[PDB]
Amino acid sequence: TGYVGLKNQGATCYMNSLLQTLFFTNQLRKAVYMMPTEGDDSSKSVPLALQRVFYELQHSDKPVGTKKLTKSFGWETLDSFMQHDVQELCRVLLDNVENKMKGTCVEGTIPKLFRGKMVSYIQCKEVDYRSDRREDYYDIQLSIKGKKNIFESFVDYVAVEQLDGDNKYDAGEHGLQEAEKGVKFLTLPPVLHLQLMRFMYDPQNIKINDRFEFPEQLPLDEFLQKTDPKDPANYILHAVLVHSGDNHGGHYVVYLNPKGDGKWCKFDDDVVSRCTKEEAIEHNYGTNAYMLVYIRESKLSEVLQAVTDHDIPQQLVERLQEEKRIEAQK
Ligand SMILES: O=C([C@@H]1CCCC[C@H]1c1ccccc1)N1CCC(O)(Cn2cnc3ccccc3c2=O)CC1
Repeated sequence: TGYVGLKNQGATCYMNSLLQTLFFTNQLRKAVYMMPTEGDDSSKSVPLALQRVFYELQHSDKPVGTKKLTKSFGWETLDSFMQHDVQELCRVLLDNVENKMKGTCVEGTIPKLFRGKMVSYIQCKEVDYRSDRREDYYDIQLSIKGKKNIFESFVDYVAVEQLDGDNKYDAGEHGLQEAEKGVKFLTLPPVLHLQLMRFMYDPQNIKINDRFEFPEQLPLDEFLQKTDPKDPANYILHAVLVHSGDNHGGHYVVYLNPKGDGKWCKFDDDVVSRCTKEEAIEHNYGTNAYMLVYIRESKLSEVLQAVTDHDIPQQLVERLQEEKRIEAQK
């Protein structure tokens, strides 16, 4: 494959999986390399740690470690990974980066890549009164219980909810009305991070293992309030984050097609291997997926830009090799 894996150094669960995904987000990798981090602390800085891991993954011929990372962002209790979830670990990661790339030539790259626009609204039935509001999203959680494929989920996500009596809406000025409450998409970011909800709550959490399908190609113009010609919302599956187990244990993996070309690889901790399209997609409908990444067709070449070794500044490169030199002593 040419690509190197991450070391299994404890119960990082999904962290490794996620990291590989961010690594193969090339415009994110480049931008991360451009962060001003010569003044930062070797073990306490998050942004420096993510540089180290990315550099290491690009150059090392030996599985890469991640202890300085987990130390940087301070998840170190016996279950701080078991009890958090991926959107969380992501946010911790991308907000430290968002904010470091600020008054920099690469400022705004995170929003550029991940931010989308929602409009959420309530609307009174009998009496006339409307409440519309814009929200920014960096990821989307989709339900699965009673859903066969992603299309159903999207149709369910934008579905209107009813606010019938006993649960009517406080129009305040206009009293208690029955109301239709819904959400609509204005825009979808270059990179779609969709999470599946396979962990529920307290009927009596439980990992749902119910069959749930998803395509290599995902068309989303129906869900946009306004399509445009000349940039449709057509999306190319890039990565499939997988887990096999229950609410007590399991094993986490990610299937990736890094160059978006449809040549897939499985990343099992320290063991990358080629694999079929079938093993990455269809074989994880339910050993099932819990998060998917899509990139917009029109954006692929700009998101998966080639990354030379010259793209790392030398001040960085010097620094890291130094840290390797010291940390080579018995
Ligand atoms: O590793 C685990 C847990 C760790 C403890 C044991 C179960 C394990 C798990 C859970 C669901 C699927 C696969 C593995 N993960 C990673 C993936 C996810 O984070 C996906 N997600 C993400 N967001 C949600 C938001 C609302 C409702 C449900 C979910 C949900 O299931 C859940 C937790």
